[PDB]
Amino acid sequence: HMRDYICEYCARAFKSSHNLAVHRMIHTGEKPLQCEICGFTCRQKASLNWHMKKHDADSFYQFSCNICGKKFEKKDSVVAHKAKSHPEV
Ligand SMILES: [Zn+2]
Ligand SMILES: [Zn+2]
Ligand SMILES: [Zn+2]
Repeated sequence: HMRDYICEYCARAFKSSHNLAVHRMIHTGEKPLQCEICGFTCRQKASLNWHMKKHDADSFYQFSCNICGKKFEKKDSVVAHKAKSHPEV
């Protein structure tokens, strides 16, 4: 326990105070940026932002709806569906 940064209970072990602070978005006071779709947390706005785009029409795998996972033939069907069936998520 020297380079083993523990968040009392809810960190197994991090190697940097900032790494633990990335999780610590709940109790820290600063609050970094987590993907509100799943879990994936980062310091820079672009890194999670494009990872969220990965879920949108499912650029992460094949084709899905980020919001209700209806599953479509093409991303066009997803984006067309999301703009109509999700005005207020
Ligand atoms: Zn914690
Ligand atoms: Zn995500
Ligand atoms: Zn949907």
